[PDB]
Amino acid sequence: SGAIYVGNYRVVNRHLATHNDWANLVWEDSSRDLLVSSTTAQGCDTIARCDCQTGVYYCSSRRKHYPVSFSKPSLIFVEASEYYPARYQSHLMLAVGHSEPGDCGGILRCQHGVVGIVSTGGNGLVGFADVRDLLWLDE
Ligand SMILES: NC(=O)[C@H]1CCCN(C(=O)[C@@H]2CCNc3[nH]ncc32)C1
Ligand SMILES: [Zn+2]
Repeated sequence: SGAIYVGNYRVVNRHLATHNDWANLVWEDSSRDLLVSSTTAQGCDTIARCDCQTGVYYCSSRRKHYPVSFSKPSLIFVEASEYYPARYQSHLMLAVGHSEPGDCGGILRCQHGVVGIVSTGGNGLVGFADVRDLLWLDE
């Protein structure tokens, strides 16, 4: 679990969105595994606006942060799960690292701010849904 709170928005993995998230829906994209809902309380996370390929992510299944090198956002094949059929997930970045189901939502950060959130795992890889292209999150 985990979310990004920036301005009047809450960013979460679409497969983990709640009833309240869907009742206050702003934007969702099944191909990216992202959903943004509106909030009443103001958020203070900073979104990175960059092309960094190194950062640190929080891994809840180890209660640790790990430094990683990660790929640029791209369409990557993701195995079928109970939430989606087998498909290409877009705007996904992979790194070598630990990620098990409950790790989704863990933030990936570089020196400039929030880069994205954990969205996939398995086979010793961790995939992060990028949020750096969502320029409207700040306006
Ligand atoms: N974005 C998606 O389609 C994800 C939907 C939930 C299931 N997915 C996974 O990869 C999980 C997530 C955490 N890591 C992990 N390690 N082994 C399996 C898994 C795919
Ligand atoms: Zn950066």
